[PDB]
This record gives sequence, structure tokens and C-alpha cells, in this order.
Amino acid sequence: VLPENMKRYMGRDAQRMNILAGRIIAETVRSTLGPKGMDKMLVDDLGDVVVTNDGVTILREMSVEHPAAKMLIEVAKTQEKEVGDGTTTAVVVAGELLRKAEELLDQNVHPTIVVKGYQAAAQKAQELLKTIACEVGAQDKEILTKIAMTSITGKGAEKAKEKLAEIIVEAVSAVVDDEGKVDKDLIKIEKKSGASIDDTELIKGVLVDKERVSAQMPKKVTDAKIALLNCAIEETASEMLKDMVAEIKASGANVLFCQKGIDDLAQHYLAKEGIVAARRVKKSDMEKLAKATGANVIAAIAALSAQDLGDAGLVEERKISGDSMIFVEECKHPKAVTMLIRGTTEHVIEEVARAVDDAVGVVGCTIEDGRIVSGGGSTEVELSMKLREYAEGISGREQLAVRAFADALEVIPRTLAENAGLDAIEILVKVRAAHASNGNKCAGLNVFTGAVEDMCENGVVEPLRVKTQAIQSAAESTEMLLRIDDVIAAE
Amino acid sequence: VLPENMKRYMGRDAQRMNILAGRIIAETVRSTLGPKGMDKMLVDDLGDVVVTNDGVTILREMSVEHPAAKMLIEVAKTQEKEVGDGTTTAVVVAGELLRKAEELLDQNVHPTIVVKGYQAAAQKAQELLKTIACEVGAQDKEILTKIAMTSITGKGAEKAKEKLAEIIVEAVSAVVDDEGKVDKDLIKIEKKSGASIDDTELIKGVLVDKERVSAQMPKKVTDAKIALLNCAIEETASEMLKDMVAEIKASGANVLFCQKGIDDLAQHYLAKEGIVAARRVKKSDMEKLAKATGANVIAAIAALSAQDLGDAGLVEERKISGDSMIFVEECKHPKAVTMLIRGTTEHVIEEVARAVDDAVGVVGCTIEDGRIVSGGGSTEVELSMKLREYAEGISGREQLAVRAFADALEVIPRTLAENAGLDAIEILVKVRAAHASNGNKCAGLNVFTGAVEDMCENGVVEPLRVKTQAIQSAAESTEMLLRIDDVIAAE
Repeated sequence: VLPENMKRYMGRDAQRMNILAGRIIAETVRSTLGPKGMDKMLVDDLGDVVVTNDGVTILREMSVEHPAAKMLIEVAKTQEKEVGDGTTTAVVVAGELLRKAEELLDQNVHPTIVVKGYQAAAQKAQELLKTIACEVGAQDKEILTKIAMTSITGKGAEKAKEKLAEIIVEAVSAVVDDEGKVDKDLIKIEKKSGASIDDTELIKGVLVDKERVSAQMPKKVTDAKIALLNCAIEETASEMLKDMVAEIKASGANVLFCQKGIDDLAQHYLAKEGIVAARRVKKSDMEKLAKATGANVIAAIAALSAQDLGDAGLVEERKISGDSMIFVEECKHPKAVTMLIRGTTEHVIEEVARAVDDAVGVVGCTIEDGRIVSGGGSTEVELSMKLREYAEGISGREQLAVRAFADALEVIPRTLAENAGLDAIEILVKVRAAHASNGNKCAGLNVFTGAVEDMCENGVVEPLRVKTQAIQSAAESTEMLLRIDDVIAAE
Repeated sequence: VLPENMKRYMGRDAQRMNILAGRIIAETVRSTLGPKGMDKMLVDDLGDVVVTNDGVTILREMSVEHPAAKMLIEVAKTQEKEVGDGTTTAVVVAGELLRKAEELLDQNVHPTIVVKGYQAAAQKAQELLKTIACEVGAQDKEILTKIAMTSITGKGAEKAKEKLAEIIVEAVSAVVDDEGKVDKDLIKIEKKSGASIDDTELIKGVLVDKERVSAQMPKKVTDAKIALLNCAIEETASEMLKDMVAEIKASGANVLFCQKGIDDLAQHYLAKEGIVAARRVKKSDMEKLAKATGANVIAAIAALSAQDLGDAGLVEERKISGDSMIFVEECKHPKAVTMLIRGTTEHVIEEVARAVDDAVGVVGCTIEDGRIVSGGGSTEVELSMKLREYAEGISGREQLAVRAFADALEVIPRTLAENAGLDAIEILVKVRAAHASNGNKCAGLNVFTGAVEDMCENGVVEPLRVKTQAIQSAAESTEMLLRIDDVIAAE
């Protein structure tokens, strides 16, 4: 019935193969887990080199075959869209979840027991997270910089994590408006090789990666009237093109951003009128300019009026590491800011660009969700303690699946210690004992000194969403995977 | 006479090969049978992954060679079009039908005896179904939610089966109008990743997966006059395109849905007139909008008049999990509703989308057919009991074919127990004895506790049509298959 070459796995082989595929992914990423994680190098079919420690980037760039590895990739992408971080963590948890679950399937325990047990344990784990959750101010400067800096650490950018947190916290508060929703488009991430990471700074306005289209145009314009046109400024014959220039001038425009091209004939007439112009402007840049300046993007040149013009206090052409760029600054009430990232090499400022991708993310998460929890494996250990007691209350065979889930949470503090170069046996014993005796905000592992410490005292906390999202995504992913008992794949 | 490479089967080999092909299909799907059935994974030639437990989906996506497997696929498709559910059930019954029948063919019993016996037994089985059929109210809230929720169980979506049944029962009653015929087009199934299944909700109006074509257009319009045009709004020169805009404005239109494109020149003039617009609108969406709002879809822009405009109380652009969509709500007397499905992942809300595909189906079936029967294998067991007595009355060789048909019905309660992880021997003995002693509405197997129970007390019932359609389709399919004694297939 089926074509020769089609392959099929079933029962124990389907489940082992599928868990194996997910395990291979977990094996790849688990060595990036934590501040003391290492970097991977991915080289494509063309020779292009991608160096990273991000689970999503790694999973997006690598080309897997097995559906299970493809599902973990898609889960990692959702994790990025929602939280940003917790990617590698969730994969490692999901891997251990399947490892634990396989022992039950191998023991001939009906799949419905494992699934139901995980549904119960995951529901109780999130309830426990809400119980330990600490309420903090959505706009508290202190916790904003603590979340920010904590996220930054373990990265190359940690050198200037204080300057970066200061930029990111102020940038979000500026653009977030109400309490609140922050748009990542309102905090522009610009990077240019040169100087150090310490020279990275925040620009109260918009930096456009364009130059003054003519040498004869002014290089500095004050009290600027910004025009946004997407129609190319090219008309046959000089008189006809000059008419267009006169129409732009008539509106009172002093600074002109054209999405398409500007013919040399128009550039000369624009220069005569003292109107500065930049062509080939990116659609994104036209939008950021419209938002900040209050300029209205106009289709037809004829349609541009004075009421469509935006305001900027100063528009000036400056060279950054030699390259000419236009600074739109000193606006009355800008709605967008720009973060100019500096550093010794392109690869460094790319790492910083990712670092601040996460930093601005988690600060936004802290504003929207005023619940945080202790880090350093404190949650997962607290969950092990409480879910073990829950398991005892539950009883039957279901308590074994819940016991496996609760114990599976230990993979995180265990792998964190491995990457830190710590003796996991000594860590797990001393941390667990210290956790049970002193508490959840009086423990955890500090990988930076390589010993059990007080995570709360040191400001080592993570947004509640990280931990609760990890449960939702991971539990649903491994639950689905467990449900498949027969894989039929065409060649 | 015939090309070398052409293949031919005849007599016992044609019949065995054909039954084998049908058996392989039955073997594939029978493990999805029941609430405790498992999921399959189908991977195509491109790598695309389809995860399901639906017999039709599985049969549509898989590529069979043998005509018999192709016939079972087409039967499964008819089962979907008519009933929705009962797919896997009918295939399993048909498989056992051919297994039983083959024993008679192998015993050298003339094919006409087997066929006639099945024609008789199937006619009596449906008569027995009408005898046990329980009359219920076509619009009885209680049985509507009992049919709904029962259908939902055994799926990932069962977590919120109470919220889902509430949505589906109310949705159908709203759009069904008279008693009655419900159109599935009037209950829109919309899905967007984010939140949980508990956040799934019913929208008294139409949700369109489009955004406001210009940033300069209002984001909220009240007392909306909806226009439906399928002509692209693009005219050479600004004056000529503005004329079109003025004509739309003249009609009194405030909200405009264009099936094709809208030129930027028109977007700006529309924004000046305070008319909001969405382009590239799907033909389906243009139709749902026409039905609900009472808007008349117009071909030529010139032809649009005030009498063609539909009404909506509120038309507003909202972001759902970030994506901008248009809500058309608060209409006086809407004829269409929208069900917005939420959930943690795309794969989950896809499973929910299928779950509610069936839920809305069986509720519609319950309104059109006010006859239901007890589930949990009660019918098939009742049929075994009565058709055995009928067989004794019939006598001759025909009674053996009828005995085989009656006994073949047991495959369902037997396989249900297998998938539940129950000892089929203990089940079949205790259930059959309990059925004969206590009755048909005082028995059946409860796979959820893994023991014989009272299906009727627990509200475990299925529409009469499920069981009577299963007989018609299955009996006609296996009857046809039995009729072929010679298969000549070209290469």
C-alpha cells in the first residue's frame, strides 16, 4: 500500500526516537545554560559563521530532520516572542521531562498516567510560583536595573552592564508612555564599530543611517520642518522637476526624507532653496521619523502640505566612525529614542545588540508584570520540595509521575553547576539542605563564586513570567510528544 | 493480449488482497478509537508534519495504492461531510465485517449468502436502533451541552470542554434561525496563539484578520456604514482617483472593505474624509461581512450607493497577541458570530479548532435529529443480543452470515477496552452479562474509570445518525468490496 522507501516507527521505537531527537537538541544547548555557559559556532553551506549561545538562534540556523527537533525549535521561537530569555532553560527542562517520562513508559505505565500526572504537577507548580512571587514596583528604578543587569551578566557585554541598564531603563520609561505597553520599535538599536562598549549612549531622538544627498546642501538645519515622501523625485525636463521642488518649498519643508530616489536636477534646486534631503530612506526609517517628529508620510508629492510637516529642533549630519549619518534631535516631545552601540569590533557590538535585545525585554516584562522570584535554582528546588509532598497526598500511580516531574526540575541547578565547573554532587546536597533549612529567598547557587549563597541578598531574581511560561510551553510540548505512538514519514 | 507488467488477482487472492488492504487501514486508525486513543504523526515528502487522531485527516494525507484503501478513504470523507465523527468507528466495523465475511468465503459459502445476510442484518440493526432511540428536545440546553462535551472529551481541548460547549451551543442557536438548518459559515472559527484555552470566547459579530490601511485613518468608528467593493481602487492621476473617493463618501460610507488593492493616493483622501479602509480582503470575509451587516457587495465603484451600505454599531481595530485585526461588533441583528480560539501554542489551537469543528457539528445534528442512543458500546452489544435471536429465526445458511455480522459488532467495545489498557476478556464477559441483565441504558463500558458502568446516568450518548450512518456506509462499502472477484491493474 505504501511506497518502498517510506519509513515507520511505532510504540517504544517511535517514543525513543522522538525523545532522542529532543535529547540531541537539549544536549546541544544545555552547555550554554547559565552565566558560565560557553558559545557555539554554526557554519552554513556558504561558509557564513554564526557565533552564539542563544538557544533560538542556534535552533533557527541549524537544519534538523526529525519533527520533534522541529517542534522544540518552534517552542523556542514562541519563548523568544513572549519572553526573550528562558529558551535553553525550557529545552533542558523538557529534555529531562522526556527522560523521566520514558522510565515510566519503559516500566509499562500507561501514557495517560504520565500525561495526567504532568498536567497536575504543572498546575500545582505554577500555583507555587504565584505563592513565592514577590511584588515589586512596576517602575521601581532599583529592581529595573537589577533585572536589567542580571540579564546582561554572563555575556561579553557585562563589562558595562551598569551603563547599559541605565540606558535601557530610561529608554523604556521614555517611550512606554502609560502603564503600560512598550513598543520595541520606539527604542532603536543602532550599532557602529569604533570606541568601546563604555561609549555606547542613548540619543533623545532618531538616528538615520543616511547622508545629505548633495555636497551643496546645508549640513546643519535648526527649527527643522521634516517632510516624508515615498514618491521618487524624478521628472522629465528641468522645468517640470523644478515645479516639484517649488511645491515642496511652498509647504515650508526644510528637511526632506524621500523613500525612493532623488534626481540630480532636483538635488541642485533643493540646495538653492536651502532644503536638505536624503534619498533611498528605509520604510522603517520613514515610519520612525513620522512617529517622533509628527511628520505625515505622503504618497504624492502634490499632496504634501505644511500640515504634513513634522518638527525637529536640530537636524544635523555627523560622521560616526567616519560614516555620515543624520541625527534628528532636540525635538519637543519625541516618541522614539535611539541607542547607539559602540565597541571594538562588529562581532562585539553584535553581541551587545543581542544583550540589549534581552535587557530592554525583561525591563518591559517587569513593568507589565510586577511579580519576580528568586533565581539561582531556588524555584526549581522549592518546587521539588513542595511537589514531593503533593505526590504523597496524591498517591496511586499518579504520584510517581508527579514525583518524576518534581525531580526532573533538578536538571537545571545540576547543569548550572556543571557549566560553572562545580562538583554537582556537593552542590545538590548542600543547596537542597540549605534551601529546606533557610528558605527559598535564603539560598540558591551562586555560580560566580561557585558556592551556595543568598540569591535574594545579591539581587539574583527573574520575572515570574519566565518560570510560569517555561512550565506552560515545556509541559504542552512534551505532552504532545508523548501522545504520538506511530510515526509514518515519506521519503 | 495484455501488456507484460500488468498485474492481476482473482478469486481468493483478489478477495484476500482487497480485505488485506482494508485491514491495513483499519489497523492504522483503530488505535485512535475512543477517548483513550493515541495520536499519529504523518510526515510528507517535503517534511511537513501533521499530528492527528482523525481517521479522515489520516486517510486524506496518506497515499495509498490499493483501490480498497482508496474506497475506505472516500467513505471516511462522506462520513466527515455528513456526520463529522464515527470515522474510525466505521472503518473498524468494516474491517471486522470483512474479517468475518472472509471466514465464510474461505469455508466455500457462496458470496451471495454473505451479502444477503448483511443486507438483512444491517436492515434489522437500524430498526433496532430506532427502537432504542431516545427522544430529546432539539433545543434542550442540557442534552446540547451533553452531546457537545461528550464529543470534546478524549481530546487535548477537554480541559475547557465546559466553556467550549457553552460557546458552541449558544453560537448555533444564534445563527440557526428557524428549526432548522445551521450553516457552518455563520460560526467563524478564528484561532490566534496566546493566552490559554480558557480565554477562548464568542464574539457577537465578525472578526476580520485585516488592519487599517493607513496610519492617518481613525482606529475606531461608531455607527458604521460598511461598504463592500471588489474593484481595486487605483486610478491614474490624483484627481481621477479622488473622484472615486468622493463617490464613496457621497454614499455615506464610513468603513470600507476592498477585496483588491487600494492605491496610496486613495488612502490619503479616504483618511481626509474620515473613511477607514481595509484592502486585500478575502472573498470569504467579504461574504461574511455582507451577511452580518446587510452590506451589498458591489462590483463597480460607480454602482455603490447608500442603499448598498451595511450597518455595524462599532467597527474597531484591536491587537490580538500583537496582530492588528478589525472587530465588527454591536450590530443590531447579526446573522454571523465569531469564535476566537486562544491557547498556548499554534498546534494546540489547531487541535481546538478541530475539536470545535466536531462540537458545533454534533450539536447541529442533535437539533436536526432529536434521537440519541446510549454510548460506551451499549448499542453494538444490544445489536449482538437481538441479531443473534434474529439469526435463530432466520435459519438456513443466511443465519450464519447474520451471526457473523452480529458478532462483528463486538470489535468496537473490544478495541475500546484495548486502547483504555483494560483486560478485554474481563470487560467483554462482565459488560455483556451486565447488559443482558440490567439493560442497554443500564450498562456500557466506562473507559475513563476502566470498568463497566451506567453510560446513561453519566450522559454518555451519541446521535442516532452516528450509528445508523455507520451501518449504511460500512455495509455498502464492504458489500461492494465483496462483489469484486477479479482485479486487473495496469502498471
